[PDB]
Amino acid sequence: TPSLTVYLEPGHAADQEQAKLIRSAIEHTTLKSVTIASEIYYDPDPRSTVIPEDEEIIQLHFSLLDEEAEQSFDQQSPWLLRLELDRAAMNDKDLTMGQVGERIKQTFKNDLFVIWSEDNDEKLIIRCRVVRPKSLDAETEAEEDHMLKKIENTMLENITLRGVENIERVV
Amino acid sequence: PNEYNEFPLRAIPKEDLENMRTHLLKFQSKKKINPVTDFHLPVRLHRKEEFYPWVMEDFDGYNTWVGSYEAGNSDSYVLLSVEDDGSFTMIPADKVYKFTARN
Amino acid sequence: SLDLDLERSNRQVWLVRLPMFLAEKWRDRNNLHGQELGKIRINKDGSKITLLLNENDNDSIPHEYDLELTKKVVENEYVFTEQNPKKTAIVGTVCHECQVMPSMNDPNYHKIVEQRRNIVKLNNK
Amino acid sequence: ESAPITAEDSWAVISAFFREKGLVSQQLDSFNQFVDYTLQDIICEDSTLILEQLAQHTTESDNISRKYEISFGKIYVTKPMVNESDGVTHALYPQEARLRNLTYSSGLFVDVKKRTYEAIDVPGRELKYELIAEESEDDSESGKVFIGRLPIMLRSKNCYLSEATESDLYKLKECPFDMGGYFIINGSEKVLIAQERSAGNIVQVFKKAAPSPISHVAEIRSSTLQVKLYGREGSSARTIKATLPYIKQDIPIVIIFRALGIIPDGEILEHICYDVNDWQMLEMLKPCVEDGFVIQDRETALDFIGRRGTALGIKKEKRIQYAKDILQKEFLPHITQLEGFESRKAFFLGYMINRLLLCALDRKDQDDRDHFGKKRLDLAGPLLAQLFKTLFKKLTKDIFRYMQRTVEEAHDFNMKLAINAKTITSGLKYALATGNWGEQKKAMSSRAGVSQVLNRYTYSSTLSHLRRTNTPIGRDGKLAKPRQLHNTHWGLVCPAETPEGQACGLVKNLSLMSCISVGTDPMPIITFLSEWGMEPLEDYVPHQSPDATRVFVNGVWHGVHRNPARLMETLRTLRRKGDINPEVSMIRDIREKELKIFTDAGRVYRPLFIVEDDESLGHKELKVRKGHIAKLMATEYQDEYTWSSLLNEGLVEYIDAEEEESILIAMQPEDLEPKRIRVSHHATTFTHCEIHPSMILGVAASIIPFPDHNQSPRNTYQSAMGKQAMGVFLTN
Amino acid sequence: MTTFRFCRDCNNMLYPREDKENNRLLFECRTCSYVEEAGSPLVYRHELITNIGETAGVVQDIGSDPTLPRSDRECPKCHSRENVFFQSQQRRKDTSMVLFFVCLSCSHIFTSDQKN
Repeated sequence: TPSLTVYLEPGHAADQEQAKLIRSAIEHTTLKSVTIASEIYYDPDPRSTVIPEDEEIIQLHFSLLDEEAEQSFDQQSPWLLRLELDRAAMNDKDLTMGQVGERIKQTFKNDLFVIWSEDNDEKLIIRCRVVRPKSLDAETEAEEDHMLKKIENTMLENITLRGVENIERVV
Repeated sequence: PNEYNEFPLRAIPKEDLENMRTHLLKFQSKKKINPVTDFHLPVRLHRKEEFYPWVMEDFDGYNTWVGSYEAGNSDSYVLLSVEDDGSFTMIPADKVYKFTARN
Repeated sequence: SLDLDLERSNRQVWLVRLPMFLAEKWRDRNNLHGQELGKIRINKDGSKITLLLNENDNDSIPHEYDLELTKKVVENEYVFTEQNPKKTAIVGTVCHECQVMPSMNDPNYHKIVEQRRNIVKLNNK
Repeated sequence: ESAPITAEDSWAVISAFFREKGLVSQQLDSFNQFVDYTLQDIICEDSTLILEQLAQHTTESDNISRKYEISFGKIYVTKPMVNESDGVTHALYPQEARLRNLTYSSGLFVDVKKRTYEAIDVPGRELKYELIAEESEDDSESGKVFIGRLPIMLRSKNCYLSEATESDLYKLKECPFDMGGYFIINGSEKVLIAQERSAGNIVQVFKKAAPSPISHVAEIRSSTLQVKLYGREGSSARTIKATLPYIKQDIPIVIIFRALGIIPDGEILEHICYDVNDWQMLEMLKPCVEDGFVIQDRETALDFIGRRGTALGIKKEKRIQYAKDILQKEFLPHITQLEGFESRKAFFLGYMINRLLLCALDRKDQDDRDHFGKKRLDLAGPLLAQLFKTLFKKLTKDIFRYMQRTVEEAHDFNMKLAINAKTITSGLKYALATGNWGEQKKAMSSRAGVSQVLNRYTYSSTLSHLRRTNTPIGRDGKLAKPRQLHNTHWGLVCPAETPEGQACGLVKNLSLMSCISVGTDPMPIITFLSEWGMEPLEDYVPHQSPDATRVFVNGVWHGVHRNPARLMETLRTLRRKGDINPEVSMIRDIREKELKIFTDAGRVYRPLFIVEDDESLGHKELKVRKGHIAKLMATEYQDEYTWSSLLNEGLVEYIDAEEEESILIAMQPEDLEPKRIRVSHHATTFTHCEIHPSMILGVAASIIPFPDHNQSPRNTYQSAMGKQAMGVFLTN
Repeated sequence: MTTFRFCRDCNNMLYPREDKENNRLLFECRTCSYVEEAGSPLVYRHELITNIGETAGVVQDIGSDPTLPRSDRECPKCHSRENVFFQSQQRRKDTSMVLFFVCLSCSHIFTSDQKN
């Protein structure tokens, strides 16, 4: 049972708030921990859906996407990482939806683009749609599920939103 | 409520069973298969003593069934053959075979 | 020896399960000559079925047993016969499934269960 | 006369119990079972020995092929006796064995028959042998071939001491206060201490810590089968793989079902999952279906099997046949061995993987490895059967080798010369004397301490020594859980009395009323069970009846059932009315809809009372009355009406450590009606009662006065020191 | 909640496939020629944490278990005062100590936690 005890600065020692900010800044946070439903769903035509809840989010970004995104509409995978994200876990680590959800994730490899809502919606729904070139081979393009399940697992497991490695808990 | 019907219990003698060896023919399917429509007569049944499994193939070869012997059926079943007089005659059961359709 | 005889296969056939001792006692060859050895009785509601053995048989066997229904509808079971490549002939389609148990009213039940005790005690392992 | 029962009646019943059974009954009963029944079967297993000598084709007269058949018959056992150096024979009695350093033993006689078959070896044709000569001396006393000498335990059925009265014991100069239960080897007294073992034919689900990819394991010992689930919880990748004997790489489960005979994919999940609605079960089985769907061929899997054998380069068809035979020969032998039982094996594999996956879905917990209901005790009987089987196998192998040797020289063999009768005698004597439970050549790696020299320092020390059990785990092994006292030891093990040092907790002593089961045949139980309305496992369809109780007999699934309550009531009626002997255990688990029946040997059971609801009194009460106690007093003073009289009337019942999981017991009888602090327990549906709490103690601690006013380690210390007092160890 | 669908021909589970010229989803059996039209764009589902209310498990014939306790609470439906009560039979580590009551006569399930 290894352990580590951290003493805060003289100014922040007597107040709980800076202590909780530091605690959030130390603990290891990964995507698999913050999704109440990171559900692998079929996303054949991301233009429209049957579920009314995500329909509201649809028109938000469809009127909020750049010209390059309009061109890349066809790159979005025929499957979706549909993220019903838990409000409590997201707010626990002081994790803003947009900046943390997309900046680092798209910066890492330019692999996964997202349609994401502002935190005010009652159901925090993100649509994670991976981005691939259209130059993909016909045999490759046929095996959509085969690439995307693997990349989805490598996505949940190997993306670090915030924190330092190997530290399971901070108290 | 005591009304009952009468079915006499008869049997089949040894002279008929000597040249009539019975075998329980069981087909594996999820659908009611009847040989009147699903089998085009005549049918070819052969073995290609229990080492060779049974093969029942239709005249056109569309309906081919392969049958294997399932052992350890501790229930010694009986066959109740209905005669012209409405009586039931007993036939002892010798072997049971289970059939499955070829892919 | 190839064609199947379906001219008289339309009639439904009962599927009854007999106890081991009773079934073995009914495999006797001497009683196979079309002899009338027993009778069945069906209740008006059909819930209770009673098998009564004819008095022509020896008094060493119980003359009363009861029947219980397993499935009210029985499908995808057929009865066939095979005679002298061998010539096969379907007998019919199965209708109901029933199972035989000994009757309490006939005291001979105890006797055979007594023999069952005789079976239990002798064999050891 | 319909009155309730007071503790005085409890002591009356206990007095009857000890007046009927005795304190050393377990050894005597195991020895009687071994001598009467198992000894015959050990030889009847390998009765026939065959030699097939083909024609050497040297000359025309050498074109005849020969067959030699050897068969065995009955076993006869004489009373112990000794032949001196002069050749005179006289019956041996324990005094002479003790004083003269002899060995208390008897002789064994077996019938032997021989047959010779001769056939004309015509090339290209099958050999047709015909009976020509048959030597069988059953009509003469010369047919009994002497085979060896077997030691005899004192006071057993064969021994002269069995029927001796007090004056008989005095004139032969016995101590009347001696109980038997020990051998005399080389003129010294030896005893066999019970050996503890983990039960077989029981599926057990374990768990692993996760530095490794393993997540869960399901074990069964019949030959061992391991069906492991790999993949962490919550991940996409689920793998289920089985490890068959003599197959190294291993292959998935859907491949097993395809090779086994269930081709359609939809039937696989009907085999595995018994509830249609549950979706997590099928979600975890999806990757197995996905991977196993690629190959609809048995023969690729059989080719997998064939390569990993020691022989290499075998033709494909022979590999197919070999892998086919492996399944019916070595895959789950405890269910069946002969051909054509595939449905049972498929359903049992489905049940095993179902239980593993259930534990994987947190609906249940790991199996407890300490539960005393999953442990058997081996007495003298089973150990002797083991050693006798080994030695008989070696002896018959030697006979075959010598007979082949003498056939090579074309010399007739004398059956009284081919047998080396000294093998059995020397092996048994060496094993009993040294204690190393194995062959003389391989005694180093065998079990030790199985046979110990009886301790006669004080009478209570002899009593404590003849009632001892050893748990064969390394006494320096640092596993704390086997050492500690466990909740299942109530009434079957003495909590106070245990050694100190390296054998703390590992050596156990029984209480005053914890007997052990002998063994009985399961076939009549199965026959009756199928008679009274049990549907066989062949005709079982999950969807037609998804609320069906499963039925087990000694750990092999035989089918299902629909109305189990009346079956349990009838079974217990028959067990209480003597139709079945009360050493058989019959548990029902309502929550999982299961029935379990045990008839094996090695189970510890204790007596208990019976509570039944009396409507005339308007509440529950025991079946025992003051009339039965008065009859017991009359019979005891007359020293009829004995303990078996109580047993066969359904007044007491033998309960092991497994049925106890499904009962309720009122400890004092007065607790069943509607200083210290005794609390009124809220229960009102009582089923049994404690005959007396004092019996939860052994023989050593039954001499401390007021033991409950003492700290427990003090009771342990005195239970240790009670074996070093000086006193009259025997009156002779 | 994705449900397995079996082919009507050989009972094998149906694999998804796409129709580009009509842009519609179908389920096909890889062994035969059967093809069926998908009714929803929901084919697979992968939840992570289970927000399942604790369940009493098997209830059938639970009143004949004599090692199960009793209580005198009154039935909310049949107004009977005899019933069996037990804790949640799902063995999660973090399960609360919330009781479950099964009525003796009407076999009605309820809990001691009457949260509105």
